[PDB]
Amino acid sequence: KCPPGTYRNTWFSGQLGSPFITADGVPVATTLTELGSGCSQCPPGTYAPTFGMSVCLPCPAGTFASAPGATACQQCKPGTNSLMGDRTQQMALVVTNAANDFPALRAYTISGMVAGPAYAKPIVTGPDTNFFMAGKSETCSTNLPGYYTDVDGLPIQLPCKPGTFMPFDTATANLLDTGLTVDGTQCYTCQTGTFNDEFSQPVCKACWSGSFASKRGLPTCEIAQPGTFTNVAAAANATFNTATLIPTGLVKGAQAPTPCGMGYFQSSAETTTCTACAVGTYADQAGLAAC
Amino acid sequence: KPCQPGRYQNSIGQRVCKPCDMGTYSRYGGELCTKCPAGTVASKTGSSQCTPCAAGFYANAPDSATSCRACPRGYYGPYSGAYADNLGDEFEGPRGCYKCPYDFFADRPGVRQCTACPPLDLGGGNLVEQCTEDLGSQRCKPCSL
Amino acid sequence: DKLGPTVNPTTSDAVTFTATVASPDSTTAVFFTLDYGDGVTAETTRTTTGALSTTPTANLVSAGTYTVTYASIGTKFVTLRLYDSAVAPGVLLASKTVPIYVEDSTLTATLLQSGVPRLNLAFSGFKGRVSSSTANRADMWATIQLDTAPGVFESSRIFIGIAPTASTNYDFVIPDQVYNLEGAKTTVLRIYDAPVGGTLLRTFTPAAANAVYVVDPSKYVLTLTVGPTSVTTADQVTFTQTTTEVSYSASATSPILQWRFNWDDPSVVETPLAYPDALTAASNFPTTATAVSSAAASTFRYTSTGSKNARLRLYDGANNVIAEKIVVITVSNAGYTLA
Amino acid sequence: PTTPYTNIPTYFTFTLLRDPPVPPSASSGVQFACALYTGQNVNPASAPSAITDAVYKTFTDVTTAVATDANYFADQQLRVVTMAPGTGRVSCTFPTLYAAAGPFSPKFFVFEYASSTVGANALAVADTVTSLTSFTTQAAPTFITGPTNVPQRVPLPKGFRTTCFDGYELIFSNDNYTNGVRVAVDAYPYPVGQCRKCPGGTATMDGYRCIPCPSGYWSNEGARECTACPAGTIAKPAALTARAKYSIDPTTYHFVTHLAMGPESCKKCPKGYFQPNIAGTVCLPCPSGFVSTSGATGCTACSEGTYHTDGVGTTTPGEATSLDTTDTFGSIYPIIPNTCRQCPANTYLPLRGQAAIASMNLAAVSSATPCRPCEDGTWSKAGAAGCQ
Ligand SMILES: *[C@@H]1O[C@H](CO)[C@@H](O[C@@H]2O[C@H](CO)[C@@H](O[C@@H]3O[C@H](CO[C@@H]4O[C@H](CO[C@H]5O[C@H](CO)[C@@H](O)[C@H](O)[C@@H]5O)[C@@H](O)[C@H](O)[C@@H]4O)[C@@H](O)[C@H](O[C@@H]4O[C@H](CO)[C@@H](O)[C@H](O)[C@@H]4O)[C@@H]3O)[C@H](O)[C@H]2NC(C)=O)[C@H](O)[C@H]1NC(C)=O
Ligand SMILES: *[C@@H]1O[C@H](CO)[C@@H](O)[C@H](O)[C@H]1NC(C)=O
Repeated sequence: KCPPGTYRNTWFSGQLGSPFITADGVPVATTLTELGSGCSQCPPGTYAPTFGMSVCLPCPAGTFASAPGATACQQCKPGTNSLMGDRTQQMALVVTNAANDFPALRAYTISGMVAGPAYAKPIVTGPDTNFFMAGKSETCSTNLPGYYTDVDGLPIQLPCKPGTFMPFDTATANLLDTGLTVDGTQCYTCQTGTFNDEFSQPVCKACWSGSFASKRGLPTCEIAQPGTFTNVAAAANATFNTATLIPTGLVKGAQAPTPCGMGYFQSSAETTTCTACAVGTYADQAGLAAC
Repeated sequence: KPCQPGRYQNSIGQRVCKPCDMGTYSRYGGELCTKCPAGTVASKTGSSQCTPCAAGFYANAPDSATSCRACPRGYYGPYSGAYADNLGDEFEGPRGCYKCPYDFFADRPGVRQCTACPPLDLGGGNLVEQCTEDLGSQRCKPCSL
Repeated sequence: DKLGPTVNPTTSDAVTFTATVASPDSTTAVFFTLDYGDGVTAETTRTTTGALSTTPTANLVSAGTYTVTYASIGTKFVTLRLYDSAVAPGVLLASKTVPIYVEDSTLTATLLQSGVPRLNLAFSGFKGRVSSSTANRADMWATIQLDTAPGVFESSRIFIGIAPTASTNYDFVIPDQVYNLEGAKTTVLRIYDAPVGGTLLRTFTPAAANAVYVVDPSKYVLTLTVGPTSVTTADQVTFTQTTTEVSYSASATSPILQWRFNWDDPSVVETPLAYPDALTAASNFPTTATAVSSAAASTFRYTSTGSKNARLRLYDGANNVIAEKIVVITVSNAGYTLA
Repeated sequence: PTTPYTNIPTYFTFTLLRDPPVPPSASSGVQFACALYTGQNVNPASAPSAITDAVYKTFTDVTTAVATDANYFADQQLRVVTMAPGTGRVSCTFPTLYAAAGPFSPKFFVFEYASSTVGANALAVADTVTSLTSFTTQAAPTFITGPTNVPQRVPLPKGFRTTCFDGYELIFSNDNYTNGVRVAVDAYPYPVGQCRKCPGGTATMDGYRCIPCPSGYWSNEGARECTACPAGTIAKPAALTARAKYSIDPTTYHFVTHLAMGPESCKKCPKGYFQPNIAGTVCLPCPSGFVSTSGATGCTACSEGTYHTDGVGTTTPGEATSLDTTDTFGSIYPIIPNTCRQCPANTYLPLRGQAAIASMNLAAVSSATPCRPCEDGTWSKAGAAGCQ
């Protein structure tokens, strides 16, 4: 029998390397054999644990083997996963090998506001065609924005829960305090004045005028009550750079509602102003639902 | 929350639960993984319970079994949950595979009982009884010679 | 190899072959013999070839006497041998065997499709039809091959059943098929009489006019020009049919589709299925943008308030939705002052 | 092959070979003592004296040390090993632990071991050390070898999958994937985990990969385990063509180039070959003097008066055709002779299963048939088992 790192088959032999570590994205075929025998070593991305094997088993989702024939493949460390390709390639849209469309694996997409002040259901559309987690023939790729892996060898990236978010990295992160760093293992809460209600987001959303977010990591914005109002005119949502898929401009909303001043009152809930009430009525307290 | 079955956490203040190794299992939140009982097996690394080796098979350990192996050809295992303590033979335990009895035989590896040696037919109305030479054997010869 | 009939022959078809020889070291002429799997005819009388070069000789079997008609369906092994002398004990030098599949004539098989199959999305409009000219048939199995390009493989075998009641049409459904590339394809339907081996009873390929065309739904350009944006329920909204455009930006041979327009109001029905400006069921979808119709503009006044999705859709034969363009109109009677 | 890691218990195994092995009839094996100085200066706190036998014999005996006592990772160790009768290769293992990354020069010594006393240098020349290659310890990697971890319970969007069924695999996409077949594009705002059918030729039971079938097996698309080609036929996988561009749906991973599709991948062995096993991989040529049909789960022997050779000019040639060998398997299985031919006149053959013995260099030696001639006074007719 062949040793437990090699295989011998009648119909094929040799191995094909990973195309995601080359320039033109073409697997490079080599023929490495174990010295004491003739059996060929397993290709990168596969492994052979036992002795007599005709084919090399591909590694499962969450593991990787980046060298020729190996007895077993290791688990991807936290902060990295086993999606096919690299992160700068999973996110890219510009090809360099025209005959191959190589360095564009449109495997990352997201919905959001874009520069035609327009909402966009998935910014990267089309039929996904690079969706592979089993055969990982290189080092594990860093997580895409909005996803995290906290333990070794998770099969798939998990998405951040609605109240939290995960930026691209620390430098390009939106509202995120001084000491906090992002490495792909921790989803951070949304600051006060910001909310988030969707899964796997790279940025929080700004609370609109007439609403506030007093707590941290709110899945929904609180609505101002009669006798109060919030009017933050600089609050805005992040706009997604359609070329790099990274959102930039976020300004948080209000943390607490402003009570109506003396002589003014407000009766509707979601509003941005106070109305002075007419003749015959007065308001001698701040925050009156009806004078 | 407590660690789910198949996971454990021996430290305080952590945010993840580590997975149990082969031969061990764990129920809901537990500090450590408990070794499989004697005679039962667990091969994966997220096992929530240990399954017992079936009749005709034996566990390849006295405490933490990782694979149920078939009995050899000269042996038979009648009991479910048979294990192999390493003190005696390799394929022999208190409930593990036993040698076939002195005048019985078995040839298939995983068998739940040995079969008696058949008489040898030479012609009409004459049968030569057949015996076995050793204790654990897989073929019978005429008992006269 | 056979040239004969381009499609597989039947028991009522005569097969004509083509065979050439070439040697890279020798040049002396040899004598060739051709034998059919008929079982009744004998080996052809030994006849010489020309001088042998590296270039293969012309068709040695091109004469009119090298023909055969098979009386039974199945696989017939046609063999060709090379000797040196024309006498019986002459030494054999080479031999070549080729299979010829003769199909049944009493069984007619057709493959009918409902709508246009899009790209990688699944397609479930295919179904097959079998009609036997004779009485009860035994069990049958059918396979479908999506294209003849290399790397495209014949599917598994689907149990049809039996066809007992003479020349009645028996229909069977074909599992969902996925096409990897857009453009024209040559899908073939084959029918055998065994689950694993057996005889090739029939093959069917749609004619050049009915060939399958896989369409790419992201290449459909739709230009919808509904009238004014956010309005009131008293404001008339217009849909100009001479400015709205539909086109296919990949090729000029795509199948035609119908269009429909929805006002997103329950008071009015959506328009019936209609063709583009002047095309009919025998035309193709135009690559250059064309007006949807030459009629006058259509006006409508909404009966409620809110946000409405006035939409234009492209349907196919099976009433699938291939492409769709939505223009949003916000109706609201907000600012109205009465003194 | 030469350098260890840092702050990781590293085990040095030394293998000793003795030219005349200890006789199996020896009353006892031959004992040796291996002394190692790791080159570090942690535990003994001082490098030893000059490199001689007189100082290396002093190293403490740590043969039966455990991991608990302080001398387990001691830097100057002596371990006693024994060569059992019949053997002649032995090995001694030293545990070490290198706390820094500086260069190190370990030294090794072998001595003959008398009754609890270290003898002379085992290389029989004067004080010879075995200087290992100097090295610099690197940093220990922290990767874990094992299978995938099924994630614990987390909030997920409706449709996100973390486990697939049998015959399916987990993929990362934002399209719609029902029953393993894509039915719509962009059904989710963000990519989620979907279950996609395994391709024909592969099978799975965990749902995290599509494992191609081993040789001798085949399967259809959604199979959860491969099936074996029956006896007499071998499974030839069909050749795949890799996708032209990276904007095209792939079939499997980039390293998979042949797949064994449905039952059409079982091809019969040719004439003259046979294959008895129920999951067969190669066609075995018939044994010398035996013949077989196309199916050929077994062979039959040429009868008396007949010898096994090629029947090119006979009435019923039994050799395989070009279609059965070259158009089906390629150049792997060529055409071989499997006919039984009659003995000539005045020659007899009394045994079954005999073959014309071949000659590959036809100029010097010619091929010979094993047809015995009849003795004087006996004639025999043709293809006979005995003379008259
Ligand atoms: C960044 O991007 C964010 C993307 O989500 C975006 O969040 C969205 O913001 C919009 C507002 O711009 C949220 O709209 C929702 O509209 C509902 C109705 O709004 C008004 O309703 C009135 C109904 O009439 C009643 O009330 C009026 C007085 O208010 C009274 O006069 C009548 O008599 C009636 O009694 C109507 O007249 C007005 O015309 C408006 O249409 C609100 O009720 C919503 O409140 C929400 O309720 C949701 C229930 O699930 C809850 O999920 C929300 O958290 C919230 O409590 C809300 O105002 C939209 O919901 C929101 N998206 C989500 C999913 O939260 C941000 O606005 C954007 N940020 C910035 C700064 O641009
Ligand atoms: C996916 O497709 C099925 C059937 O076409 C449909 O019922 C289901 O709602 C779709 N899922 C999503 C997320 O749109």
